Amino acid sequence: MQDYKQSLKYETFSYLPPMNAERIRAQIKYAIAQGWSPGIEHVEVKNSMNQYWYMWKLPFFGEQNVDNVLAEIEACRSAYPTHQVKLVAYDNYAQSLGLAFVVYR
Amino acid sequence: YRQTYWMPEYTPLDSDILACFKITPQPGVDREEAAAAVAAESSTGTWTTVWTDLLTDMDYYKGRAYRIEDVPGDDAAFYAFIAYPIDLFEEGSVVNVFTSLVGNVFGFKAVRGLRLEDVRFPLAYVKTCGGPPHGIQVERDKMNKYGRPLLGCTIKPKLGLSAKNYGRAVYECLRGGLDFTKDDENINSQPFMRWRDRFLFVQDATETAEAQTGERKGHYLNVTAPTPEEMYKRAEFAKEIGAPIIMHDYITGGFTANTGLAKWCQDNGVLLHIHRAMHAVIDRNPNHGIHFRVLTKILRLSGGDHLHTGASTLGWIDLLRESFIPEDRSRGIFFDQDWGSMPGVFAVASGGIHVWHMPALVNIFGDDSVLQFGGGTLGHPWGNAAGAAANRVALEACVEARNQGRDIEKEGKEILTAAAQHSPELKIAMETWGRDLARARREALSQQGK
Amino acid sequence: EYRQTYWMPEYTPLDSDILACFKITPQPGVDREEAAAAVAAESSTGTWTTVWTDLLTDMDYYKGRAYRIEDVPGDDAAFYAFIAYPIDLFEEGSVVNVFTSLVGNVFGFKAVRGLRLEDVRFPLAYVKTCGGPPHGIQVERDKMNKYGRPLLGCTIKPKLGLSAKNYGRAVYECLRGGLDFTKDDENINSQPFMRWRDRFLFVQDATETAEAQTGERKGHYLNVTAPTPEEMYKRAEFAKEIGAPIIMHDYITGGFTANTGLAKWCQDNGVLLHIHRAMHAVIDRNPNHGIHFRVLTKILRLSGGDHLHTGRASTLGWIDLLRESFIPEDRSRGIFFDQDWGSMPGVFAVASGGIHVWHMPALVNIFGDDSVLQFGGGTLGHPWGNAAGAAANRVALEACVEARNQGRDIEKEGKEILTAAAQHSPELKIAMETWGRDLARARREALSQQGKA
Amino acid sequence: YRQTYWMPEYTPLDSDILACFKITPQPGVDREEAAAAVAAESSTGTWTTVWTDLLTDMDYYKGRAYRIEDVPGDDAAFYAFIAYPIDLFEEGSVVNVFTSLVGNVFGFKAVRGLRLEDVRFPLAYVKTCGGPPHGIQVERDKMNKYGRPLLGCTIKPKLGLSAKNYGRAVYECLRGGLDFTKDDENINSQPFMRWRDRFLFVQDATETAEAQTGERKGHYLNVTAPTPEEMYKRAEFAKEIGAPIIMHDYITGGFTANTGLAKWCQDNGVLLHIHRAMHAVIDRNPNHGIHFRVLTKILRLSGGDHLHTGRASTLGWIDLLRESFIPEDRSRGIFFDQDWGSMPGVFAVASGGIHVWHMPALVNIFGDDSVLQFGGGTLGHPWGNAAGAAANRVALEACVEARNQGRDIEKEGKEILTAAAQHSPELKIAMETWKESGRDLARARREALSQQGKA
Amino acid sequence: PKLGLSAKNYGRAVYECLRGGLDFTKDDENINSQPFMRWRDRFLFVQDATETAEAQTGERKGHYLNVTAPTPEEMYKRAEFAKEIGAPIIMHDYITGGFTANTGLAKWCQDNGVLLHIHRAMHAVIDRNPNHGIHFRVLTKILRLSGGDHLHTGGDRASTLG
Repeated sequence: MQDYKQSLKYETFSYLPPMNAERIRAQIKYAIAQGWSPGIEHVEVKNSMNQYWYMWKLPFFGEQNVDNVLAEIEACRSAYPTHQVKLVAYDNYAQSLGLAFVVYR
Repeated sequence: YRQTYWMPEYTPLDSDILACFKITPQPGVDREEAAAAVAAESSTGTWTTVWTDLLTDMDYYKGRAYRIEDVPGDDAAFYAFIAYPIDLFEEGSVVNVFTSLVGNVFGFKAVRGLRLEDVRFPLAYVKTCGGPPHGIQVERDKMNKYGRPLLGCTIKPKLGLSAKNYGRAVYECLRGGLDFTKDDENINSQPFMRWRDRFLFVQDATETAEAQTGERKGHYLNVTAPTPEEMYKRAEFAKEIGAPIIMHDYITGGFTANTGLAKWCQDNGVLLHIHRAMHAVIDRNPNHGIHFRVLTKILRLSGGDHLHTGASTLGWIDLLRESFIPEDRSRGIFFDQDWGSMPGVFAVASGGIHVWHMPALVNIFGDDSVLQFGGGTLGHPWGNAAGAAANRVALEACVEARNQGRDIEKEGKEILTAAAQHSPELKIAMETWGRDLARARREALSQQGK
Repeated sequence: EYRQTYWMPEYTPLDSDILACFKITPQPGVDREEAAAAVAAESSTGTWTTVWTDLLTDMDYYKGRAYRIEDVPGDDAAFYAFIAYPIDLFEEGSVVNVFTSLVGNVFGFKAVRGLRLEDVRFPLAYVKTCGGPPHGIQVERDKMNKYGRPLLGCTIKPKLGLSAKNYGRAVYECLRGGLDFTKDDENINSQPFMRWRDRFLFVQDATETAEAQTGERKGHYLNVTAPTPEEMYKRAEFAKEIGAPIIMHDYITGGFTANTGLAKWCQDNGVLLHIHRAMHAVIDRNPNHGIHFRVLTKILRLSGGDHLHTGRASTLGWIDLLRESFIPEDRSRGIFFDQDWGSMPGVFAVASGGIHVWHMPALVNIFGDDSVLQFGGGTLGHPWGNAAGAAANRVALEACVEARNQGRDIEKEGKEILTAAAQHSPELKIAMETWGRDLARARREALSQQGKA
Repeated sequence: YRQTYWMPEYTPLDSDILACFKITPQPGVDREEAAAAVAAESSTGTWTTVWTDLLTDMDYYKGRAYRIEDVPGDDAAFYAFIAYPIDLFEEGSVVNVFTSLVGNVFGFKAVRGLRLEDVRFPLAYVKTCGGPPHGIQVERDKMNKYGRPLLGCTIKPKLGLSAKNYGRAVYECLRGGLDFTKDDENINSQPFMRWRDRFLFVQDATETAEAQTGERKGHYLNVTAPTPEEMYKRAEFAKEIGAPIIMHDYITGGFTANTGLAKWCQDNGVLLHIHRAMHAVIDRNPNHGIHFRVLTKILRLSGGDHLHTGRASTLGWIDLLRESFIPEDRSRGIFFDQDWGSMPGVFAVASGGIHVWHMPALVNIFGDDSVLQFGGGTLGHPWGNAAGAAANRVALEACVEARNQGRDIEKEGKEILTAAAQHSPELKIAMETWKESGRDLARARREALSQQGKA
Repeated sequence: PKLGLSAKNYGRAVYECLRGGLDFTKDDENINSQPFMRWRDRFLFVQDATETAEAQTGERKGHYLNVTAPTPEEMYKRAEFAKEIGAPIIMHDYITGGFTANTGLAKWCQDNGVLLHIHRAMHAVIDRNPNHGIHFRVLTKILRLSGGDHLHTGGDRASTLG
């Protein structure tokens, strides 16, 4: 038997190894392909359970350039290097997030 | 019967309830007398006419058999389509619609077997029912969970566990990465585990595991009870102690009780997981009974936020989850079902699934589902937390694959083995064992109406 | 595999155990001991698996276990499994939990072709935890002041389309004619054409007017079946607020939780409770897959009602189950365990469904005094009105009872008795033109002198 | 009386309530007729058979004497065994069972003395009563306490102490190592210490000692009251303020009140400590009255989480209080098998003039599932309530560590305590201060019935 | 948009507004309890937004939660829940809800320390034609007596200042 090692988590994909730049990209490509509008959020580590993170800029509506998003993710991580950073994909039909996940813990 | 109740030229009204009955008649019966008999026996109860009938508009107050179809196969069975004016029923009462359709006709001597396949609930009647207390999208917002199916574990043994030992198994599961744990259908308030003590320790387990994972955690505390007063008392105590979700056995506890619990849940912001205990008594015999898709529509009107849903299968999952479900005989869906804005219900998969089923389950059910692992979690050789992590890793890697474009069911073993190179818990675990249609309709209607 | 843990042919049931009898039709590959064992596990501790959490508990106490197998007379495909459950597996006073536990999982078991719950043995120690009938036969008779005959009812038709006041007019005419009760149909709740509060006012008005004009207590089964417990109780309270003696509930379609609660409310408030078995044929018709009505009979007695509709051999089997204090085993009638009720009272058997004056001799001869005889068209369909049909039935019931009391064979002598009464009754004469306890008492005597012996 | 109420061939049914009366008859009466009289006087009490009897089933609705035995070592007295059908009583009412059995017959002039020794409550009647609000195992889980008897102190003087000073004694005790402190049975709401003020300061003390020790603390706040409304008001305030445990005097407050309070304790998660004040009025005289083991059973059914249990008879009623099944055993005054089923058991409480030197015999007689309550044995310590509490707590643990090691802790008493003082100055000073299977049977039978059933 | 926002997306706009520097946000007069945003869900996520922006600005924040409702039972239920969750201010459409509901709501609000923002929805059906109806200064006096802590007041300047 091996002993399970407990640590904090951050919802979807956080039981997987972190994401480089390539695996992030396939997630933004999925979202744009589902018609969802990508958005970027950040908040201090101790507040990641908050319902409302700080919004970086606005959602990228109608945006179809993965590299445009990827760069803004990088731009947010530079503005707040200690904050967590999250990627969300707004679904307008369901009034839900088709996807969300943390890119920098 | 046929004189009054067989109305082949009648085109149903958008406000009528419609029922599709699969009739298996005795050898010497004409199909139209049987269809008219089932319309009459499920609406007026009789074929005759006594003097009190003539005090009423007999032409309006009756069910109409308005079409008969063949069954591919059983040449001794036919589909009978029946219309019921919306005015035969009390509003806001699945109990009264249900009683009226199935309370009497199923003992009809003149058929060898009667099977209720589907029921068209008109949008004018849907709007009188309370519906899900929250529904898929509100629940994801409350629990802050997007992008994946949710994970759950039914605690076992159903029997013999103290409240505190029971809480232990809950804690070890929730801290492992599962979103929910679940009281069993039969767990109510037994001598070995009184409900108040269980609720307290489960909630302790839930808050300890939540604080150690930073993910919101739930456990479906079963409030199925001997009386409505006990049911409500148990639901109230879960709210008082902070529990986010409760459970009810909607068929065995009953439709009157469940409709009431659903409305209390919406009034109180408590999520409501529904168990379909005993559905199989009713829905398994293909020649006599009520099909589980009827039971599925009943529950969405009555009220649930989750529902256990086990071709036909993917039909009733759409019915449970989407805003509009078009008729599709290849899935046993005999009528268009419009739900309007009434929210959809999480589809719950359970029964003997483990990590190897993960790629298919993500593939079949999609994101808006709860996947409940009984022994698939507890039975892990390294304990409950390790098996929860294994199931959570498998689920998340199957979802990352699907998003990346891969055929998860065919590349299943490959997806799993690759992610197990980063998770010992997963690798050892392997060794041990509709929407687009509904939205296409909304856009089309938004532009030109009819 | 289940056999090793759940098949215990050496077990003799404790007297405190819940026993069940399933008719199992196994799939062709599976042998009887393993089918019985799976049924027993899937209806108690729903797995064959041993996980670590099980070792935290006494797995030997906390299980159902199959303890006997039997052939089914004249059916090789099927067999009986008799299964015992420790009283501790169930919440007390909760037929909802014993029901769920017994029938809420096992019926989907794919290794069986057909599963049918035939009988359930409720031990005296569990019966004493349930409320039972709010009154029962003898108390209801006292409250209503009716002895020496079956009670008489009529169900108002049409079930649809009548306003509250028009409905009360058919009720008034029936009651003033000599019927003890009238009846809301199962589907009568609160539909747009007859809102429930209006129906209750006019029915009660008809009830008081007919009682004044006859000098005999009258009632009408007011249906409180409702979308929610709140609506159910509100309707029940109003029927008490206005003075109605009896209400009515659809215990299966409203549900076991609501019904137990209603029965409790009734006993606390002095209102009789007439029980309708709507939907039951969905469950108990198919003799290979479902729950036999005699099981549904026992759950109602425990949940609570003062009347239950009961509908050859099995039928009077479950009537005895419904009314008598003790019912011994009898496979000729489908009774697979002795059922001891103790002091929990019996419930009126209600006969309905396409019956008229001519069925009276057989009905009195079969159901006896402690029954209600419900007449649909058999009262509404009379050619002089409801009052005359009510009178015709009342006269023909009473003639059969006087004839029975006198030693006659009312079934063999049916035509003569009704004709001889037809002479003094124009209503009955034209209506003729248009259309067990000994055992329970013996066992109580013997147990009084000898006790356990 | 004899011809209708003496039934020597009747075998009791399992649903029957059984009683054992020790009868000391007057010189000129035979044993048959006296048994039949006690049965009649405790069930139908008929002095003249009248016409209304003939409206009923007289053979069923009556107590019946069915056996008589000698009292070993007493030729003047005999045992009468009586069966009562379960229908004679209201379900879930020890009030009704008690009143029926003992409400009329003890005044029977034709007997010199009458003593109710034991009552067989059949399972089918046990299932109608609420039982302990929690019971030993639930309570241990709620208080997170395992592997040792629990330890309490009863605050003295019973009289004269302000609410705040009373909380001070409580605080000093709890912080030194006791789990529980206790209101005296007389402490209700007197002028010198109103109950609301007592509850507030005790809770303050409870929380302060709990924070300073890291172990859950409790204090049995006595809610014995003039009226049910006052009783329930006091219980509600203890819950409101966070108090884990309350106390009732179930005999003097009475069974109706106690039964309702136990129902309320289960519904509200409050533990319930039961004091047996007045029992010696009823149960001391071996010839006339009600034996304490009956009063033990009545309390388990009525409801309590602890019960004061105060030789062979003593060990007998502890079993009746704690275990799931207790076999007949005349040597320990147990006259019938008593099956409790799943009805939980109750902590037995030992109090009354005990100090550290009793600790080995107490751990050994009572075992783990017991509370050891020290009155003056904690407060009388020359260093205060905290040191006295610590001494008792060290002595308790060392006796438990000795016994778990296999030692004959009662024989090796003065040695285990002496090796313990070598690390606790507080236990040493206290030693110069003052001078000097029931479980296994119950398990054996549940396993037996689990494999074989009726066998 | 007044229409089509879920409770949570609605709260997001409130949070981003409040943290900007605004003291209050506001339900629209048409926002009651519509199917795309049930009132209880809205109140919870608004109050979350409110507290989160308040904590990040160190300035007291409010959102006029709209308790306009089909019956006075519903109005009072929604008002109490706002107090129950801590919201400092609610909102009522005094003319379309009505003066009986509003005077009662004003009285409840004073008994409970909850501020009351008033919306003059429908006033122009009544007060626009200069030859028939009721001038708005009349509706202004009514509201003050009925009760409100805020009222929407805007014309030709002279009357408006009046």
